[PDB]
Amino acid sequence: NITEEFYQSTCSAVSKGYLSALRTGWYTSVITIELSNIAKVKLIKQELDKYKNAVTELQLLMQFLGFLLGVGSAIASGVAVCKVLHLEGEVNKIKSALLSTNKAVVSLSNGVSVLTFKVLDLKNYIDKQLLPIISNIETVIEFQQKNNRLLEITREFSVNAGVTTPVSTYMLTNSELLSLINDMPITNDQKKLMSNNVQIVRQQSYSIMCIIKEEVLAYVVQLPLYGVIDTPCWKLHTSPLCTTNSNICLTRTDRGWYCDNAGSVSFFPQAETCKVQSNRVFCDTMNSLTLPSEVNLCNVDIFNPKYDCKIMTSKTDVSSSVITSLGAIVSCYGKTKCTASNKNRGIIKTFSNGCDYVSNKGVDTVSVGNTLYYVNKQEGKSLYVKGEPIINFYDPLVFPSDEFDASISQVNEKINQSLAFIRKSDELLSAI
Amino acid sequence: NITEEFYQSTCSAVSKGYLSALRTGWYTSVITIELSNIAKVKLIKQELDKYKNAVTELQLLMQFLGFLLGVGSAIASGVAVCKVLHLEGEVNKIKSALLSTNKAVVSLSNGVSVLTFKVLDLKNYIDKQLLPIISNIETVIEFQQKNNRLLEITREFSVNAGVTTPVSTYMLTNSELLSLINDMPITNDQKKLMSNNVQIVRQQSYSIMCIIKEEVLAYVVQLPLYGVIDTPCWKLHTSPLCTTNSNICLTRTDRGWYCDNAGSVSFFPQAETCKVQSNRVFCDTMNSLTLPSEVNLCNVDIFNPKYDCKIMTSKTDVSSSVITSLGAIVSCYGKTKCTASNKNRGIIKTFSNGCDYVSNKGVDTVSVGNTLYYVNKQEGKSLYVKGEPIINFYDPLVFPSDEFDASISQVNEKINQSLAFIRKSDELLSAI
Amino acid sequence: NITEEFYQSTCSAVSKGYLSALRTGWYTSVITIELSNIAKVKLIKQELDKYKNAVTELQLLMQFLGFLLGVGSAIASGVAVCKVLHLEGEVNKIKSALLSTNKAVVSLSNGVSVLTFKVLDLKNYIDKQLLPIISNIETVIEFQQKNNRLLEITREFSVNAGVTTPVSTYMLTNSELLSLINDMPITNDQKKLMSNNVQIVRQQSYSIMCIIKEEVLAYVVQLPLYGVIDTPCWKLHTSPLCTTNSNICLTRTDRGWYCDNAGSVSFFPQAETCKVQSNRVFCDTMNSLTLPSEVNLCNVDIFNPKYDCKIMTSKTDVSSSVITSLGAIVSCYGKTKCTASNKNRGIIKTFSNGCDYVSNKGVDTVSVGNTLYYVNKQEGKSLYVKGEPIINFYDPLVFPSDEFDASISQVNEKINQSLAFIRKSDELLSAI
Ligand SMILES: CS(=O)(=O)N1CC2(C1)C(=O)N(Cc1nc3cc(Cl)ccc3n1CCCC(F)(F)F)c1ccccc12
Repeated sequence: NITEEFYQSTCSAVSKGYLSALRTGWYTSVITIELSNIAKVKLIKQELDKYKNAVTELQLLMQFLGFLLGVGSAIASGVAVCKVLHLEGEVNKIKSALLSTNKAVVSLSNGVSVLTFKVLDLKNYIDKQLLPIISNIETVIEFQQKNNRLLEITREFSVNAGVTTPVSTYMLTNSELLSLINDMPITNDQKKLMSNNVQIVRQQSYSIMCIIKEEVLAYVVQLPLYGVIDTPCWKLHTSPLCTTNSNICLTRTDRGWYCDNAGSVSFFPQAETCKVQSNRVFCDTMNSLTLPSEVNLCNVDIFNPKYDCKIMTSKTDVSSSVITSLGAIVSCYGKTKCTASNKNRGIIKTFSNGCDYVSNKGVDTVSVGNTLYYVNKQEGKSLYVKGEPIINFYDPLVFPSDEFDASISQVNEKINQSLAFIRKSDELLSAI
Repeated sequence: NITEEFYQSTCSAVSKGYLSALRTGWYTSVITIELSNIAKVKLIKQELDKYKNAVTELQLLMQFLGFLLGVGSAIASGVAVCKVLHLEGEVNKIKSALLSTNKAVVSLSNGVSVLTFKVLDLKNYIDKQLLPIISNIETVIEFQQKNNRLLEITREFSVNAGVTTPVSTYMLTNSELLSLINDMPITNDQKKLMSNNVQIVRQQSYSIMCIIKEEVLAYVVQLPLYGVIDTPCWKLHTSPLCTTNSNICLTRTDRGWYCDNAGSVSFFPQAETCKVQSNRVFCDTMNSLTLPSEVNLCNVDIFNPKYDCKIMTSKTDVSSSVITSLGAIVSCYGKTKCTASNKNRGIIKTFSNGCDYVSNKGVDTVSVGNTLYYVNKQEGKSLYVKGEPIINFYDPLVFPSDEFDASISQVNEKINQSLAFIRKSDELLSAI
Repeated sequence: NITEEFYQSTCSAVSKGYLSALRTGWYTSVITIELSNIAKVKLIKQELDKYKNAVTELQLLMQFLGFLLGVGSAIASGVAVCKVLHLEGEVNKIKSALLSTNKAVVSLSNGVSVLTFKVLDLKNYIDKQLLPIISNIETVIEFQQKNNRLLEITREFSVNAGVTTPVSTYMLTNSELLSLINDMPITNDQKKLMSNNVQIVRQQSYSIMCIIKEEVLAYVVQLPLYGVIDTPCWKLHTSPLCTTNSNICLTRTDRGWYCDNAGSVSFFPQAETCKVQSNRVFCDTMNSLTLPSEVNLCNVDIFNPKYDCKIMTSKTDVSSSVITSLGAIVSCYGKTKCTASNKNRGIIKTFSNGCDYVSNKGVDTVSVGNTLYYVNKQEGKSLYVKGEPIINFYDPLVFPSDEFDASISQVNEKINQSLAFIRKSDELLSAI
């Protein structure tokens, strides 16, 4: 059940009812391809040239508040595992564990247990079916089918400098991926979540070309660990709130995704980086701040004493809309034409200057100036929370503008400083 | 005829002579693939496994001033149509309309008329040519050709979580796209514009994986509607204007594309998002503000009383160049070596400190510091508009710096406030 | 030998020991494909339809401190060469030079010498092997192999509007690319660098669809020229430094890559755009400022008199980490849990409020709040440079905040201005 509340007082809206699936860690697996080290004859010859060129190719290869975020190194974990694979005997240990089976767990020298997977055995095909020789066109066609995956994996690594994301189905098919997922050291809830959202897993994964040695091509596939699942998440949408006379504006800068997480709240300022499937919200904690849960008080009382709500101030009263989960915030200023239109695309509401809102219940589109917006048609209940625009409480003569990284308290203190000087001068001039 | 004017007074240039093609709306079409629900034998078997895996795969899938812009939901319209397709009988209505023909218009339950297109009939091939059985290698090769498009469409949807852009030729071939365009509910000028710029259409379109049901795979292709065409557009290029003594700077922040539109001007602050083909400018109104046409006065008189021109101020006098449509603005400060070189790449001009400009008439490259820039070699006429740099009119002792979201009037008022305090203190101290 | 120093006084770290490979220019080559202008029969027929559709398809196609950077036109050089190819006889001059050989140097009319390369001769295959006619399935399979490259090149150009980057192996194979590199007008050190980093070359190159005329399809491949190689580079990492009481913060804004270059320093503020292979740093001077070499003094003495070090100020004391080349800077404020954990992922250090640092020697991960970071496991020597946090030297009562584009001197002058007013008022009030 998605619900939404629009706060007329602060030109913002919160969409609730979502459930988290946060990427909190990384699981590293090792994917191997076993290789053979070596008219119809002419066709099979150039197909073998493609095989040989691909192998040497990989060998040559082997040789508003976003600014507050930290800086990670997203493939540090997989690169660390890849460095381990270059150590003496480490590849032979994997090649021995996969002689009899195609999937096995190996303990690496650095104290990390990895799943290994042999997804293609070109050694078996070339040595036992091709090295004897053609007579049959079926054999050249068959070789083209077995070789094609290696050729495409090589093409992908070649234009991506050895590191791909999302992980393609050439890197890992869906059968292989679902198989990997079922044996990961993770909870049953995690396996079910990953299996039902395999395309999101692919988008959050990396494939890291690693080593080609002892007739084994190995790459690391770095898959997300979802260590936070099924906690409540909510999306905060914000738009500029201006006077409508010489006008002053403020905007809540804390727009983004929020998810309850381990007694705090994970805040993702770039909402567009999260992926939303139905009511499940996939975000990456690398893109988050960890905030006190009192940050949510900014939605019910922006002047609350427990948390200093973030805002920016300006005098740039331009018109726009923010399309929410269940409706549309409209910031309409100056001479702009701002309307909402219904299922027959007849205008049913004309917005006055100010910040206002409509739900997707009877509205299909909103137009602000020359920009038409389609609203999301997701089912849910929207509530309009009436309130006097807080911009009305500010004296424009002492209003601090061009504040980007500001807050309620910061702005109040500047106002207090400005008023103190005026009161001091009026009394110092009257005494003189 | 492209022309350009450089304004020495404000370190900016306007390139004119372009014609608009603005994406203002969305047209939703439904693309269907009819499916069969079920040595040479071994080759045909695994090709059928690919077909079957692809089908279940899709079923698993089905289960400076940019900060002033609003926030849209770009696939709201297509997703809305896709939700309609999941309603009872809605797929059977499309499957019946396409039994006899491959393209037909269907009226959807939500009151929207859509073009539907059957681009591949795998049902017909598998049921009537493959289900009887091999003898012929031509039949296994033929099946590989018919199956390949489904396999590639599936691969594309798999790494893009069911939503692709640009729309590939696997999603829609050029014949199919040109066919679709010719029957859209659009003017003949729109059809001609789309047909002659099919690669831009592809880049502005979305493919949305929708439903697989009743032996029909359906995706929505969301194509741009160009509701503004052939109006004048112009590109504004801006660069920092600093004193050249302790130095102060300002930069016009309103750089971007401007197009006349419906009595106002659509302003696109991120010029790099628009696509330019010859003199035709493809921008998306989702990425625009709607401004009074008096915004253009900032190019002829930045102090004009009708529109408050936007600027940022600073003390960071670093050197750079802005390559324009027909030349190069050069902001050369401090000790930087700044030059322009001719067709033989001999230096023909050395820039002095300040903001200056050369046209592409005799210049192939400009170098600022260690950065070499190639200038665009588009034919056109450039005009150098002489004028005293406006930064010379500001007293640095009362110049407000670190103003990002500022304007001519805002800066003037801060200057006035600063001067008022100085005049008051000088008179209050003299009386004491 | 990579080394790193952490400056406790300024919450920053410098990673040293890297060597430059800067893209400073562009080399333009012309790549041509010679074309034929014209059950097994049914298979060969539709393969010829693909060939014909691809040809007409291309003919239709032919018809913190980043804000301080300038604006280039990255394909101006290649587009300039392409315009030359449309001039009368210019294509015939290339077609004659490639009749006997597949690679030749041609002097263009604009005074530029280009390497030309015939990578595929479909004219020879269609006219001499296909036009006589099928009997043999080998001939239809052979045609599918020769045609496939043209079909894929066309697909790539179609979804990229005629301009691709990185340059794929369909555009230029690795043999072709390595061949091109060996004959470029460049030093032997450049050839070796390009040949050993072909995947980086591909990522910095453009393919520009140019002309299809006189049975010749031609595209320009624009390859990087690395005119600065083997000079020292260093990476500056910075994180917010706040008091830990009402708190004030500053952050060094000059984070990014720095490379010695021609007596100055090339500064790349968006470090993520550079590519790092082992200790070689590939950056693009289009993404750089050219700075005095005294900018490096900010790392040893941020108050130095020779260069005015850049900082931003604020009151937003939120916690985060910056993962460096050899360790991790941790900015831990408020109630945040901040820890570092060892090879067995046991916590071995808990950070106090403030800015601190660990090396990758005994640490595998750092956690700040709900965000776990893996550190890079690159071998190297880290040095912790102790020093009193410079934020401790500022009186918070006169500290200017919300300064984004600021510097040490700018902040000092604002402080001086604020203190002057307070001292003047205290003396003017005491006299009254
Ligand atoms: C052209 S741009 O798109 O490159 N852009 C960078 C740009 C313009 C911007 O937005 N500001 C507004 C701003 N003032 C700030 C004050 C603090 Cl204390 C903190 C953050 C702040 N910001 C947001 C910047 C954050 C980042 F750029 F990193 F995203 C800003 C101010 C002065 C100079 C240039 C700019």
